[PDB]
Amino acid sequence: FRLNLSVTTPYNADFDGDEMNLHLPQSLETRAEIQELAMVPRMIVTPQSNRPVMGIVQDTLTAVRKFTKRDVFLERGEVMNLLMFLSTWDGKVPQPAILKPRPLWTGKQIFSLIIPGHINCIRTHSTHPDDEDSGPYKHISPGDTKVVVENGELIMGILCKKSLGTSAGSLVHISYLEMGHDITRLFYSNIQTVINNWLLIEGHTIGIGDSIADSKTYQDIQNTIKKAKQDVIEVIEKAHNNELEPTPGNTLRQTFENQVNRILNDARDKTGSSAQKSLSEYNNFKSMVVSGAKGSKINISQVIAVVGQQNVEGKRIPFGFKHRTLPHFIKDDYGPESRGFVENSYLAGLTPTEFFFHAMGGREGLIDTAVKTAETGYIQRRLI
Amino acid sequence: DEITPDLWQEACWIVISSYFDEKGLVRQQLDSFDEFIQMSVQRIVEDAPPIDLQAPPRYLLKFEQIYLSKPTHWERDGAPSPMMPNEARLRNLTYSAPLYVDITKTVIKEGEEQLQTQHQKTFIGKIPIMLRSTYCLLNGLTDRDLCELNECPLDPGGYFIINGSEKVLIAQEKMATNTVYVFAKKDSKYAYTGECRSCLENSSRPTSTIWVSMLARGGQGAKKSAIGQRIVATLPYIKQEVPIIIVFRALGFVSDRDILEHIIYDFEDPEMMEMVKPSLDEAFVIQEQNVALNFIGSRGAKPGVTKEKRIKYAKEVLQKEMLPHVGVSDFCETKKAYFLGYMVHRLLLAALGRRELDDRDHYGNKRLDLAGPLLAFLFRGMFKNLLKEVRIYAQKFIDRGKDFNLELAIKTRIISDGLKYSLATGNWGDQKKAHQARAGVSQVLNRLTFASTLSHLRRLNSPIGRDGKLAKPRQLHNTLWGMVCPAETPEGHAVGLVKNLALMAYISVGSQPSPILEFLEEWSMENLEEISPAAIADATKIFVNGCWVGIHKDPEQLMNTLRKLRRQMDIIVSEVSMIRDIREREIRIYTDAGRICRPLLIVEKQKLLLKKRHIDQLKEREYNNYSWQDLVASGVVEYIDTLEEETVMLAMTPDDLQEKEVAYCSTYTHCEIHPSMILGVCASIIPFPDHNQSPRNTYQSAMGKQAMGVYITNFHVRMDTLAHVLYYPQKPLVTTRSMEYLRFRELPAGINSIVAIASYTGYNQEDSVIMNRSAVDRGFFRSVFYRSYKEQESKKGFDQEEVFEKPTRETCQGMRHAIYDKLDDDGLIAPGVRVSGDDVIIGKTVTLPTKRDCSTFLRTSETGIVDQVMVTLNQEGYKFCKIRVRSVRIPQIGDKFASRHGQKGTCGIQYRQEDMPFTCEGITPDIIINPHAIPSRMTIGHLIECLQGKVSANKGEIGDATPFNDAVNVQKISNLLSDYGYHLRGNEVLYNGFTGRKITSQIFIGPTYYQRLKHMVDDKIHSRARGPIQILNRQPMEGRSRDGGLRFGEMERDCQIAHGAAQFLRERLFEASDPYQVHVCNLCGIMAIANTRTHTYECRGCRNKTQISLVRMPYACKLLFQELMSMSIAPRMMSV
Amino acid sequence: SLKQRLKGKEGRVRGNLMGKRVDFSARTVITPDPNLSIDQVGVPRSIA
Amino acid sequence: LSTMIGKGTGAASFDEFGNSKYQNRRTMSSSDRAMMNAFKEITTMADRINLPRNIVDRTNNLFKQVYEQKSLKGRANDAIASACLYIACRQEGVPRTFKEICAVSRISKKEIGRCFKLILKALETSVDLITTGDFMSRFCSNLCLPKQVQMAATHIAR
Amino acid sequence: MIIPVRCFTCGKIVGNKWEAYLGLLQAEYTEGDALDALGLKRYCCRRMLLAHVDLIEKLLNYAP
Amino acid sequence: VGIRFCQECNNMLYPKEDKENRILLYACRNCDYQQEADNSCIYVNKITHEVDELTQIIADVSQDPTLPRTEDHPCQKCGHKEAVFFQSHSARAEDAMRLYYVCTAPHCGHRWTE
Amino acid sequence: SGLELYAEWKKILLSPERVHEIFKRISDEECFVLGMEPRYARPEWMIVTVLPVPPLSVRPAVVMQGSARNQDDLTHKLADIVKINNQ
DNA sequence: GAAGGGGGGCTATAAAAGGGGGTGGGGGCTCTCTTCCGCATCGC
Ligand SMILES: [Mg+2]
Ligand SMILES: [Zn+2]
Ligand SMILES: [Zn+2]
Ligand SMILES: [Zn+2]
Ligand SMILES: [Zn+2]
Repeated sequence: FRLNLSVTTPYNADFDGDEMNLHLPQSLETRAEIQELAMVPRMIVTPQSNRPVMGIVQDTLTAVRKFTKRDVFLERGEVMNLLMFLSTWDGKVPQPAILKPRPLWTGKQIFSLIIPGHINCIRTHSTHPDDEDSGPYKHISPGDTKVVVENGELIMGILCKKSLGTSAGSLVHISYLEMGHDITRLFYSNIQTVINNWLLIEGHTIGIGDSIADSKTYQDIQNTIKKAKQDVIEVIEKAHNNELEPTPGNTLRQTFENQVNRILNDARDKTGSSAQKSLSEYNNFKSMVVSGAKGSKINISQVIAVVGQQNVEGKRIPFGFKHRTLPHFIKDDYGPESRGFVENSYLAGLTPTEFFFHAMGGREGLIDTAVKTAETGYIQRRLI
Repeated sequence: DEITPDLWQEACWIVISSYFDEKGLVRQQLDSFDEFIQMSVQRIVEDAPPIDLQAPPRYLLKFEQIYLSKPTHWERDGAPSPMMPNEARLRNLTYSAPLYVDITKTVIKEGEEQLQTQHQKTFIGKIPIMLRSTYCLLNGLTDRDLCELNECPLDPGGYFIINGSEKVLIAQEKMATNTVYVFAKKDSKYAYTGECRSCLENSSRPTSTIWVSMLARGGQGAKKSAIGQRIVATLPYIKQEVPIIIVFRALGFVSDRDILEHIIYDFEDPEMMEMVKPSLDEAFVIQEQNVALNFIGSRGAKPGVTKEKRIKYAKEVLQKEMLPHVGVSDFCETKKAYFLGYMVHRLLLAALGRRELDDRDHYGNKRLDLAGPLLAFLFRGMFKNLLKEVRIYAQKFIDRGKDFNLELAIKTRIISDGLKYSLATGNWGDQKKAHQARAGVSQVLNRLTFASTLSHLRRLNSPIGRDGKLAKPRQLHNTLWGMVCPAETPEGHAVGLVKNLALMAYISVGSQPSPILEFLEEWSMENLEEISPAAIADATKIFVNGCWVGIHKDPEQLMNTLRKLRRQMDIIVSEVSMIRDIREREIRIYTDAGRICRPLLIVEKQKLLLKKRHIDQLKEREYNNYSWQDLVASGVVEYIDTLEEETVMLAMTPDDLQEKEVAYCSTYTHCEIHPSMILGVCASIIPFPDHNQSPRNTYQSAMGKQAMGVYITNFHVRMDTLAHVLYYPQKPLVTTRSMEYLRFRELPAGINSIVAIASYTGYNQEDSVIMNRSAVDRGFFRSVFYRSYKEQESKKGFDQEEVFEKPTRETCQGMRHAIYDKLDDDGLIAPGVRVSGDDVIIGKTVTLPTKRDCSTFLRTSETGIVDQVMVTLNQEGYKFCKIRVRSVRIPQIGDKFASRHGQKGTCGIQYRQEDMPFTCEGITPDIIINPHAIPSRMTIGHLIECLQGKVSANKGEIGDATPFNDAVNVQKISNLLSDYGYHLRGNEVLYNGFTGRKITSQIFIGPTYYQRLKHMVDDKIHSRARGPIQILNRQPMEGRSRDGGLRFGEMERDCQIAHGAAQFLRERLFEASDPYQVHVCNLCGIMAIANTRTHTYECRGCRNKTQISLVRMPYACKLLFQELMSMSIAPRMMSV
Repeated sequence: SLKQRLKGKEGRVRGNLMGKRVDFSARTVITPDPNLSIDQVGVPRSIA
Repeated sequence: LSTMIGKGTGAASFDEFGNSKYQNRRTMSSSDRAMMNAFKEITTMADRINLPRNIVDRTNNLFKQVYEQKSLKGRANDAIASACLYIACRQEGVPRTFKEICAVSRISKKEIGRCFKLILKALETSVDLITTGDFMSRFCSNLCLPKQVQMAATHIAR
Repeated sequence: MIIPVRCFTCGKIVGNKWEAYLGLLQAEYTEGDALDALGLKRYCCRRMLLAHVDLIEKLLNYAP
Repeated sequence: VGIRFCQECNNMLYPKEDKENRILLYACRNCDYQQEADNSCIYVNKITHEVDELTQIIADVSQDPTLPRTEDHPCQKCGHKEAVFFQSHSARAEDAMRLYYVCTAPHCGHRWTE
Repeated sequence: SGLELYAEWKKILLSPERVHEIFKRISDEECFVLGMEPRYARPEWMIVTVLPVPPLSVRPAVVMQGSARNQDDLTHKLADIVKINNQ
């Protein structure tokens, strides 16, 4: 069974072996019911959260973000290829944004043809700075992070999950509220076909090069971790010397864990941000995160900076042995390494203790997934 | 001299190589079975009481010695012959060895004359034999000899062949016996509960559990609150809890000082004394041993008619049913008082907070029941039955005054069928008592891949039921390090419950504690019966297999002596655990089976006892006789169980942790041979597994079990129900050190693929894959699907028989629209004949009481060629035919493919070579995966393997992806790649195949090992359009193989209600499933009798036939109303 | 018994009335097709 | 066809004094009970000399006909079962000697031979005459003689 | 089981190079040198021989 | 606070008063034996139960290889530099992070808290 | 106590026929007060006097492994009921 | 004293006679709701 990529989200479907069922209505009366009530275009906006249930996904979402960048220019031949994949195209080639020295169409120009009707939408790109709205360039965005669709044309802004995903106020949401399901149906397919074929030119990959960082970034990450180790050691000394005053409402043990977890959480955040800054505009990890197609800033930090603290039942790795987590540690070892803080990134690789503690943390997610499927299923049935 | 860090990596893998050269990978299976045959079977027969007959002449029978011959098969003519395992598989025989016993028969005729006759080697049944065990025919055969027998030398054995089915006993995980465990139940009425599961030595009559519990303080009262919490004991065979002090009185300790001396070893401690005061007051009424015994007897299993019977019964329970492991004799009351006091003492420490509560998830507190202990448990029951019927048979003859024939008294079916049935079905115990029989112990060995076969032989089953849900048993406990793979575990209801042994983990087979006890007595250990209770406080208790043997005043010297003996292998065998709890002043020694242990390098004075001379001797492992066992004899490596690991200070590596550095630990006792040994068989094939997110490692361990390859070298001779063989398996370009011992090179399950991580045409999105059509045209991931059909013709009944023949449409009653032309005259299709769906491969006709058709129809989807047609006699002597159909599976759209990092995906499209993107060299990727699969999954090991694979292919060297290896870094791999004229990060400039234009982004491309998974779309595609219906519900059948319909369940029903599609909902649930019509009486809503032929409708009960209404309802609704009517309910359908 | 037949997920009511197996249904693996509309499904000829 | 009551679980299942109030009752017919015991005896004898299940099935069918025909009602069931086992071996082409059948049976050779004659009369059936080659494979295999010696013995007797 | 006739990626013939490849390794050649001697320059073709497992040799041990 | 058993039948002795003498006495239930009471305290209940953990520590813990050892806390008795430190890890304390030191010198099981 | 009713005042086994006789004498008006419609549910009908035997379709025998019918669990149970009541 | 030899009993076949004995076949894991008991309270 072959499916459009957009309907994968409403179905919660993937293509790693998922099987879907087909039911063929056997009469006109039931055939008309499905046609007039249950067709995918009529299902675009869900009443659960008054927003679209399907949007633009992995390749098209990552590519449309690249496509609508300010500096994307298309030659005459490239543009004519894309318009072949625009079913709603009127057949009129728009005047290029640049006429001399060479005729060049921008990506926004071509996307404007995809946008149906004359809808008007205001969105912000994921990387829109907060202080730009208060600055002197509110309506002329230096970063192209302000999305304005006016009269059905994308006049500025980079499109991403925020303006094309399954969120209220999305450009896809406006198309449904304004143009209806049939025109919105074509809007979905036209985005995919046009930008999928442009991605054949621009391309998109992910490799080792996107997991590396500058030696300066590695030193900053190493220094941040080294400082975090000393900070946890200092707190341990205070607790050992009875110099730690319990925070009101918490026991001494709870106070110590809060301080240690706060130190290590901040170190993970500081190392993560340090890794993110080092990433270039060409970085493919960042490309799929800014577009919202896949991954998050935490994934990037884990791959580059540090995996971080491993937790079991919301606590650091417990003393499964007698007062120690593993036979490789001394007893009463409350340092970050003993209790499951992974100071390495995935690229660097985990040490044997980190690998095992990381396996302990991963097992919790697997147990939850098995539990969540049945625990929530019973709730759904009883509610119905 | 000493191993320098520059040579440690080679040195440590020489050690690991020698371990696997000796032990193999199914050693736990084979060693456990060898112990059961060599020792347990003889012990069970010896331990059996002599059979005494008296009804006058007196006959005695004693079973002296056990003999076992080679696995033998008897032809229908009665000629014995050795049974080869391959013959057992083909002819569906059970691989069993005849069992013989020497029986001595002495008769006393009251004439002061004794006649003694011995029946040497009396046949008493057949024992299934584990393959490649000491008693298997393949034992001691060279690899050349195995090939001559059509046996794969790489086949590890460790499984049984029952009715031709390869059966593997899964290690059953259970809480350790004879050990006192204190647990706290939040909800229960007891604040704390100290249990002990006591079992006899050699695992006699099953374990007897005793609970010592402290009542919770929840109860509010002036008397209850003032006294505190009282301790009660839950003895076996007693309905109600018995106060603890009463049990001590029944043992023979009346005075409070005497009882407290067994519970409290230091009266100077007042806190513990106050804890037992409420218990003393509870039993203040009982002040005599006989009164206490009567009190316990009053609650006995059966009511006591008189006091004398009650006292006798109570003494019986305490003597043997209570703490049997402590003692089962009449003089063991003092020993049981001390142990019972220790249980109370342990409970008090838990209540006082002085000792931490025991952890059920700790594997020190766990035992794994392997084939031996499993088989021994069955054999004890069967042998008792054998003697029970021997007594019953001999009783009849001796009663009549005639002597009895000993051979005719023995029923050989008892042991032969009892052993066979338990292994055949997996229901553990008795067929009659299947209600309490443990299920899933025996499983058909998985032969999908060699790695899957190895994994199934090292599987561990948790005691917790799969249906039950509880996170804690499913969690990855700290104590699984080095013992259980932290990654290999199934996904779903069995997460964390089914486990796999770590690579070097070993399960103790068990040994007698007699040599240890004798040495302890010789050493300065004071016996428990000779000391005064006051001396226990300062001394350390000595436990051997959970039995408190005595006390010692110099624990440090004793432990050093014990450790020295075990390292020298003088009196203590290697698998014996010696644990000293310094804080608790206890030394625990364990010798029983089921303890999980792993070999560790011994460290003395921050120095490995392993030196360069050991490595040099191992390097010449052959033509030198130096092996792994010499390392254990030399005392440089020893086995450590989970309990002993708590007391071990262990160094991950010698190169770093032993060396002088910032002072962290200057007292190291042991060292890992290599940290990569924490992984099991399936996780050991993941390259760079320490660069992946942990769930990805778990997913690959599952996927690797489903990867096609060559599951066994002799697959051609085998006729398995399903078998997948890859045309061109390759060994991975990027391998792990551990893979050398999994024989993965010899039986690979994948191909090295040029993989580009690119967004090409949108056909690889959402975990989908683009495959190169031209590469597939060249045999890339081509595989064979072998399916075997077995049919047996059996004659059973007065005139009913089944035969192989071509059923003529006129002669035979039953018939189908299939094609019967392919069948030969003998009713069997011939090899080399193309067969499609709805084709008959076996022509079977059963005589009608003319004859019905039971012919075997080829699977509808299947379209192959008959490969082999084997005909023989099965175990029952009936003519037996197996037909293998061969179908070639070219990778299609929808076939699953995975890397070794949890990145599975179906093929979304196949492009030809010209359509694929190419490098400047003309290289096109065999596979294109979406970049969006990497970021969220964080399978960085996939990217490193691709980079390392590129270097390996260019350099010509198989890359090393062993997890915790500082010698390999991404920067190092990148620098190597630069030397071959490639971008150091594995990117290449690719050209669009459709236009030839350079792609703006450079594509990460390189060799990656992928594996074709068993799941092929053509085996899953299923369509239903008015098929057959089932008899009970008259609804579409179930299953793809039965042309069943898809279920339209409650959730789909609920979904269509929200849609408001009432008519479509009616189609699915009424019109498309089971449309039915009934006639209902109008006066009463009951279904009326309708005769459409006569057009007469009557309602028997209303005496009316004019007003009957036709009602259209689902057949299942009719069945419901009729079923409700069977319960006297009257569902009356009213049309008004 | 009769009671066992009616109760539970696989019982008569929930297993055969609230939900049941149906004719004219098909099942197979799903693969991407960016060239189909969101409201289209690509179907094998064998199922059709 | 019948159902057996299972073991009690709660206190309601047990009588006022221990013993379970719901106890299994012997509802098997005398004819079926005797026939069931004969089949058990037939399988016990067959396992002693390792006879295949197909010969046992033939023996069970033979006993049912003789048991129903009731010409041997005066003879012990074990003797009929032993004689039926002997006949089944002959019918299958793998005869056992009367002594070999007697070794696995409490019934003597004379009584087996007598029941054997009656069963043939009752069933109106016959058994092909035994030849020297019908025993060579079992006798030589039990004596541990090579195939060449077995072939020589088979030729010499024939 | 047996050396593939063609390289899966480019279609170069590699089924006439397994015996030569084995002989070169017998002549103390390194795997990289032996592959170079056979003319397998693209790492797709080097992958074919460098990662091949000749199981047909094991299968010939079993009697037909 | 102390516990006594009668010298006659070695059973638990419980407190009792005599009105004639108005002096605390310990009387055995099943024995009728009586004894003069010298403690005068029937029992003491320690809600805080700040029991000195040093008493609970065993000097043998210095032989544990898994306990950390510090040379910066010399033994106060013998002056040995090396000492082994650990936490109480005892329930009912409601708070425990302080270290308890034990001298590693053999025959000197000195224990202290910093 | 299980499937048996005991009436204690002393203590006797309350037989189903005894309960049947008691229920037979309850008036229709009294039955209505007890929340039982007399025409659709009488208290005495709750006592099994005649046992309904399900149709064959409710308890069908399934054919598997030759022409040997395997009877339904209900059919097996009905055999016990028919035997005991006959006895 | 091991081994071959000789003599005699056993096996089946029919048949009659009469009675004892052998054989086979009947019969006397978590959460929620309901029920029972002890207590303190008033009432008369
Ligand atoms: Mg999926
Ligand atoms: Zn009616
Ligand atoms: Zn090539
Ligand atoms: Zn006393
Ligand atoms: Zn000191």
